[PDB]
Amino acid sequence: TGRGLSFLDLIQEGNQGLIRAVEKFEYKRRFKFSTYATWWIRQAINRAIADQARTIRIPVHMVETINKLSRTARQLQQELGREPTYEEIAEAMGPGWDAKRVEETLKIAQEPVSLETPIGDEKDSFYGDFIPDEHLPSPVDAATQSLLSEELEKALSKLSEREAMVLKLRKGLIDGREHTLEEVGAFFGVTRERIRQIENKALRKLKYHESRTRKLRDFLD
Amino acid sequence: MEIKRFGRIREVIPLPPLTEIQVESYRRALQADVPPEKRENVGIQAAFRETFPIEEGLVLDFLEYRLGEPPFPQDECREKDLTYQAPLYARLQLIHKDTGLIKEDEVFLGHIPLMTEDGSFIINGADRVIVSQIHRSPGVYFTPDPARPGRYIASIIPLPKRGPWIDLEVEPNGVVSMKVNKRKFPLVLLLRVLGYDQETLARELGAYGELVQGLMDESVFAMRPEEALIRLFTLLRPGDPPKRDKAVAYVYGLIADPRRYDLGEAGRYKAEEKLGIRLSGRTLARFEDGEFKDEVFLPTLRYLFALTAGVPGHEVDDIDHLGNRRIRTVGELMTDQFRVGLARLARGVRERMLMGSEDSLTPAKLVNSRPLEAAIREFFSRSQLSQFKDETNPLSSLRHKRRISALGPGGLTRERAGFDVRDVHRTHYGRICPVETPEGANIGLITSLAAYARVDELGFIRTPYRRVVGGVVTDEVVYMTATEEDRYTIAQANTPLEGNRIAAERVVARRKGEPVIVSPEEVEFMDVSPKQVFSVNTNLIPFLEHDDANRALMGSNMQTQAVPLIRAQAPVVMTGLEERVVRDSLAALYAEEDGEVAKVDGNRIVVRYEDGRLVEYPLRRFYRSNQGTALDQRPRVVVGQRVRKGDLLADGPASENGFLALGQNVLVAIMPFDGYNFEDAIVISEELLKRDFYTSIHIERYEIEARDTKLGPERITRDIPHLSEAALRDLDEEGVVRIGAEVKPGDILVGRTSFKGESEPTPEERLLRSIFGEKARDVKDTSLRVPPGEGGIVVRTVRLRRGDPGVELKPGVREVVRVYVAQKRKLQVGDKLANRHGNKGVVAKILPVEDMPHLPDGTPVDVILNPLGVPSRMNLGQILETHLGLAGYFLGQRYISPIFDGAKEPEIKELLAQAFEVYFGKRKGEGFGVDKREVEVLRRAEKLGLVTPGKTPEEQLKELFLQGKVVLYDGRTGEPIEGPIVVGQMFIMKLYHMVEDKMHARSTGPYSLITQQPLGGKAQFGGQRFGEMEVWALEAYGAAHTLQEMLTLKSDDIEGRNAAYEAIIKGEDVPEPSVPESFRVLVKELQALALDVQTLDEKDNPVDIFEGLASK
Amino acid sequence: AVTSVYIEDVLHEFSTIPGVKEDVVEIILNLKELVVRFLNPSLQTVTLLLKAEGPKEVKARDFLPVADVEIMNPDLHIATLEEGGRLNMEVRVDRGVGYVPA
Amino acid sequence: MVQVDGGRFATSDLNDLYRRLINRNNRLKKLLAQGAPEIIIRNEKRMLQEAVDALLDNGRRGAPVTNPGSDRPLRSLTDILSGKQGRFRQNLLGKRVDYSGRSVIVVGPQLKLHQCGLPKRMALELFKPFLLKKMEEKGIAPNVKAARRMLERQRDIK
Amino acid sequence: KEVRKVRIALASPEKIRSWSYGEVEKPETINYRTLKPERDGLFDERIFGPIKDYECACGKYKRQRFEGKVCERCGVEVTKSIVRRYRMGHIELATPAAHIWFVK
Amino acid sequence: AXXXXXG
Amino acid sequence: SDPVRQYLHEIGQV
DNA sequence: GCATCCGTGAGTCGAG
DNA sequence: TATAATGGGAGCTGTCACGGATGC
Ligand SMILES: CO[C@H]1/C=C/O[C@@]2(C)Oc3c(C)c(O)c4c(O)c(cc(O)c4c3[C@H]2O)NC(=O)/C(C)=C\C=C\[C@H](C)[C@H](O)[C@@H](C)[C@@H](O)[C@@H](C)[C@H](OC(C)=O)[C@@H]1C
Ligand SMILES: [Mg+2]
Ligand SMILES: [Zn+2]
Repeated sequence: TGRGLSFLDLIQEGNQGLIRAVEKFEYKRRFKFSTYATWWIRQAINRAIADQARTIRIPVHMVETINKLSRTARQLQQELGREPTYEEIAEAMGPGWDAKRVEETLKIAQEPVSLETPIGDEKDSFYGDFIPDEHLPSPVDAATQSLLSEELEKALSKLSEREAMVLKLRKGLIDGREHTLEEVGAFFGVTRERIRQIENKALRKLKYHESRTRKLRDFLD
Repeated sequence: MEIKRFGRIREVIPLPPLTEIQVESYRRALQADVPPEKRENVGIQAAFRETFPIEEGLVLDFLEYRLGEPPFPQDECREKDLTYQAPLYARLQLIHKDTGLIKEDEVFLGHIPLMTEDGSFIINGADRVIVSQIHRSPGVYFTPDPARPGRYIASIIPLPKRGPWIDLEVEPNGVVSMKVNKRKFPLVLLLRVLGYDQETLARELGAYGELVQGLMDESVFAMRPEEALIRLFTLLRPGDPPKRDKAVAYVYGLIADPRRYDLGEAGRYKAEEKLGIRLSGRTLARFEDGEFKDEVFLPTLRYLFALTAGVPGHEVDDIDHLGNRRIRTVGELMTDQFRVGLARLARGVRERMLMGSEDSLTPAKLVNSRPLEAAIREFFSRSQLSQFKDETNPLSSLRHKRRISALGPGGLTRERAGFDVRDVHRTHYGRICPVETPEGANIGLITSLAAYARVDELGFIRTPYRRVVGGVVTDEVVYMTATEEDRYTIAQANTPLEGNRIAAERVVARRKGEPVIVSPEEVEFMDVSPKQVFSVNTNLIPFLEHDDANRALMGSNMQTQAVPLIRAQAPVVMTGLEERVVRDSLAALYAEEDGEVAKVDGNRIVVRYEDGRLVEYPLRRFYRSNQGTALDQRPRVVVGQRVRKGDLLADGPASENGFLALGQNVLVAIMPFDGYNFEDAIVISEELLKRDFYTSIHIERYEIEARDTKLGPERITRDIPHLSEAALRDLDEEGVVRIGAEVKPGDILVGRTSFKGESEPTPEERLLRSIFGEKARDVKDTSLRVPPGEGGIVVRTVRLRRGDPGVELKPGVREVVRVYVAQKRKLQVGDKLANRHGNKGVVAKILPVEDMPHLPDGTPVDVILNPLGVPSRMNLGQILETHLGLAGYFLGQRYISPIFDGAKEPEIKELLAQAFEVYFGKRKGEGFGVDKREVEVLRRAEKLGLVTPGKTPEEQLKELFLQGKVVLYDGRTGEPIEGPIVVGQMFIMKLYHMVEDKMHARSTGPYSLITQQPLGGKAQFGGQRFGEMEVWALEAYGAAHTLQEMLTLKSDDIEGRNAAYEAIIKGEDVPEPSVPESFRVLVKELQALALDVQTLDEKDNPVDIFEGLASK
Repeated sequence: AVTSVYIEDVLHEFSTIPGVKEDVVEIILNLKELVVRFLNPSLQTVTLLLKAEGPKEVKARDFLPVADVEIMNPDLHIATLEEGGRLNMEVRVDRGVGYVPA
Repeated sequence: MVQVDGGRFATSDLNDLYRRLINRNNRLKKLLAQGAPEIIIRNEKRMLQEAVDALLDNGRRGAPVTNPGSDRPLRSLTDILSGKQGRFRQNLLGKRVDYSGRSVIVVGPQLKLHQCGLPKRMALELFKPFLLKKMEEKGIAPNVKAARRMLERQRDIK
Repeated sequence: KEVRKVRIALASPEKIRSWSYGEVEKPETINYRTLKPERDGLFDERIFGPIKDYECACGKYKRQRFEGKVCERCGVEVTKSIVRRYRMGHIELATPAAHIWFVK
Repeated sequence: AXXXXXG
Repeated sequence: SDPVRQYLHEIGQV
């Protein structure tokens, strides 16, 4: 009990172990059933505890390493009368273990925390209430992206429709993806050198217009 | 200046050390200075004694323990965010019964936090105070049955979580029932289990009204103790097989087990005194010679039937009586958790004894310290009784340590709390303050220890009383419990005395709290002082007798909220308690012995004593308190100065020359002013900001971590993408802002760059990138910046780094940088001021000096209070304080007027007369007669019946000045205020509610994860909450579109809010809002509940609000 | 009135100088009350220099004299300096009207 | 399941409840596949029902399911909907809203009945989009973004 | 259309299976190393949706030009990641279980 | 702590 | 009521 | 018909 | 994979104010 699994869960996993024991048992050895059963029961329970109790699942060997690290650290703290540093644990774990390895192991062993954990005396505060959502774009960012699209359409209309469309196909404003010189050249019916040339002059005219009005400078962050 | 004291009351004994509750409790618990063999059985010693020995066969036994020395000093602990604590070592011996093998070893049990000198703790770097808890004392009580008037309920209560309550009741059917774990069963059965036979109960209980026949059952005595025991076990444990030894074990665990069921020593004594018996152990029964023996139940049943019969000398109990309510102090709570942890340790020890190598085992291999450590740590970090220290001023801490809470573990829950619990009991007298408590939900649940009150070893609050023998009042003092107080006749402290003899024929006294007028022959005891009736905060209110109890409460509470000012002064009218409060809070620095002062520095004071030794005292300077107020000490002495024992050396925070300074003494005029003081608002003079009255330093801490990521490391650097030299101006080489630079909102305190999340550039970004021909950098600017509304000067920077000596952080963290910013806050409109009498208000106007109402000699007033605040509130203390303050203004002297013994009217009038001489006679000598305006005002006052007609102008001006009123000229006009106005010095404090902290506004900002709604709080730059009631408001106004905006456009309608913002910045009206995201979340949650939520049209044909994204 | 203060080895107002009893907050508080008379009508600003050390009580007199500038209150206390206590100041006094906060 | 500022993960209790459910279920499927006795399958089924119960309404029947090393009940769907902190009362009939603020009140005597004193900074932040727009309407800024970046710092205010 | 009504009723197991974009066969949440959803787990992108807008799990199709296209290799549709708010999963019980609400 | 704001 | 007690009873049968 | 048991309610913003 | 080992622990206590369901 207390190792991260419910009493009944432990019981059921131990039952699975018992079943394994029954199917693998040989009475010819003149051993009582308890002796051979206990091994498989303990094995199944331990496997369950290792494969379950973590919200983010960790491989069983890794869990073994982590628990070994914990026993080591606890021994060291019992001998030293203080919490061991990373270096002391590293030295105590033998060769292959430096401070960085101990730290990375501990870090990788960090369990998640509940979003419903209260921050206060009353029922009012939840931890998750303080967590900003970074995913959905802010109204400001959205409006700035919109004004960007509009200003780019402003500067692309100052070109001829051909060069504007070549630039638009090359940077992928149309379908969202960038075509090569061969594809825009095959679509416009010219050579790749020619399509790259009109892309060059389009971009250059854009550079001139930008050096002139300076509308697109503020969007560069 | 001369401090003149009033009052005829002579205090026999001074106030006890105020923190003694905390310090003595904890000291008593630890016994760290007591050698192991000399330790009494108490506290952690008692915990060890309870837990050990452990059996099952191996045996692990306890010898002694020891507490070592702290690995780090207090200050260092505060800085490194550690816990101030001492190692706990325990000497144990493992013993094999058969083998006889004995192995002795000292095992390390982890750490126990140490209490600092001032009676606080340091937990994880933060100062925390453990608040003592009030509860129902263990024992035996008898209380009237609510249903059946003629009957009663007997209750047997042990210590909290020390085992179950037991209810003995006489049932309607006549049988006496016992309730345990919510199970009613006939008490007769248990009596048989104890070994009682019908004869014994017949002779013991026979004398009564034949209630005993209800205890008489033939089927019960027809079975021996074993059979009765198994019967009871079958009754209390359905489904559990009734094995003999299991039944004995369970019933023993419920009744006779000291390790499980424990009355307090208080419960022991109280049960003894109540039932008139003597207890051997602290349990209700025993297991002796294989059977069970009864200590308690029979005396209890006896007393019960004796109460039912009406037998004289038997009475019910008041559970609100302070003889029946006790206090669990720091030591008891900590010891309780220690005992729990130790129990867990024993469970683990046995579990480890069963398996494992049976030959080689040591106390080290058996014992795991983890449960004990986790227990103690749980107590200090997460317990509701472990509280973040109140550091606002020293009085805050001192009061915090003296707090008595009915809440917490085993304590009451509010919303469950009735009126009877919150009431002031008659026995509160001298013990718990009748005044100081909260106004809100916690009222009466949280209280304060009285000034002279003490807590005994049993945990009961005691108050001192002087012995009176034959009308002679001795100097012998006796501290009494409420139960002992009830036994005497106690005279009041203000009753007249000539020498040691009572000088009155009729003296006022108390009998069981009831007021009675008796003769001096009848007086057994007499009150030590009026001071003992109240708390420390309440005792700081002068002229308290003139204040209604409620406003007294308000002022009392409000003093705790006083902010330390750079110029802070002691009150002109004190209670005489102003010095002790500073001395006990350990704010001020004092002199240990007589001697000469060698050195005086701003950072230090070096002192040579008579011992010839040089003792150096360092000064705490501009440290940040828990509440952000600046706590700093300043030296009050000079080089070479001779100082006796106890002389002042350094002046603590909120302290002036050893006296408690919570604010300024300002010259106030009480008159309405142009509606600016309307409804408790206050008007102040700009001359207060000019001379820096009410100016306070505040320090705020900013913290940033650079860690290791799977996308690459974060780093503190001065190199920040897309930023100018203008923005990096105040940043040093490492990227940390320099000391002394002024920082404003938007500035960079600490530069930081984080590797960008994997980013697919949007086509517009790619095209723009091609246009300007600039590489998109791999890192982005995460730098810690000054929050909105914040800012000040940078007074400190702390940098910790992994790979640096003595430095190890939490896993994954490379480095931690802290920046301390101090700001000097003047007074400003919106700040809160208050006096000690419960008058509180916000400064609504700061007038230029020329607008301010002034005296004839050209002296303007600092503060204009509104008179309308006085009458409804009924606090007259401020008036008297003001009058005596005026006197003290012109005589250049302060006063001490103790509560209930103090300056009365006539003496104040004399002082005001002298003051008038100084204020006027000078003027006459200066060659200036009475002003025309003063004539007009004198005509007015003459009509008001204020002055006697016919007198000379000087005489009438003196008559007014004596009533505490003067002639006042309006600064805008020059014309006099038609009436005379009350003007005088008043002591006013600046409370910690400051507009600079509270003001916040937002257009758009962060949104929550699931709800997609604006975050709460100013710190999060979130929005205000528009709640059900605000919605009701808008509905009643019938503003539909406003409400719809609140519900949709302003919050949680994504497309709607984005569109709205874009529209507004474009200059377009806001679009029609759409479905709020939280309703979509509702729908999906309901689907997760296996309920189908369909939004239809009028055609009952489904409408899809998810726009197809949720449908295959 | 005095509009500015610089002390050597002092970064900000909140700091304490070794050998000096008064904290910088208090020193500036004392400097506020300094009365500086200008004899010249055309002189808009003056920087007073103070250099002091050793055991002594530094008063207003200790300011290095400037032409057409007179201190009207020479007895005004500034600091209390201990043995080895060293104070070096440059204060800026200006002509102005009314009350202008820092 | 979200990574907070410190690089640590924070998650909802519904994940633990769902995990309980899934684990007990799968174990039941394997116990059935292997033909375990009754008194085993029975126990498993019972625990499955109690798992589903804990998920939908927790602490409704019997003891509430708690996380390891805590006395705190886990938050189930029923808890998410109902209650003062519930979805309806907290997030539906009421909300935290934008373009809002708060501060201390002080009496203006001078105000006409229809007026209120509003602090400058408060108003600036409250009305901010409008201010950007009117800043682009005049020559104070070339465009919106410029105006916003201009208002961001306090020493850039004019 | 305009929404004039809101209906609530007991969902059939078939309807529940109709909502679901897949079954969660594993208790797993995310991987202890890659910090990405597991297969057939509570957070799996196969079922509930893509984490990045218009980008599949493996990263084979990164653009809006593919819309509704389910990657063959990673089995993840490319659409607006917002769908992760809208898409129900399901768990298929071995034994029927009584809805607590209707029982208690 | 509540009422009209003692604490 | 208590699932553990119930299972221990059922186990206590065989 | 009348005692008794089990579940569900018990103020608002603010900071935390 | 084999000495034999065969039924668990912690409860947790000063609210009413009840509503409708259930019980001699
Ligand atoms: C850890 O306890 C927390 C709640 C536990 O839950 C509860 C259920 O149990 C208690 C206990 C056992 C108490 O005695 C409380 C108490 O006396 C309060 C207010 C509470 O609500 C109390 C609470 C609970 O709400 N009134 C006061 O103290 C007043 C008369 C003076 C002091 C005021 C200052 C401002 C505080 O002292 C402050 C510096 C800080 O210490 C507390 C706010 C602390 O917050 C933290 C961070 O420590 C609270 C108490
Ligand atoms: Mg190594
Ligand atoms: Zn793919």
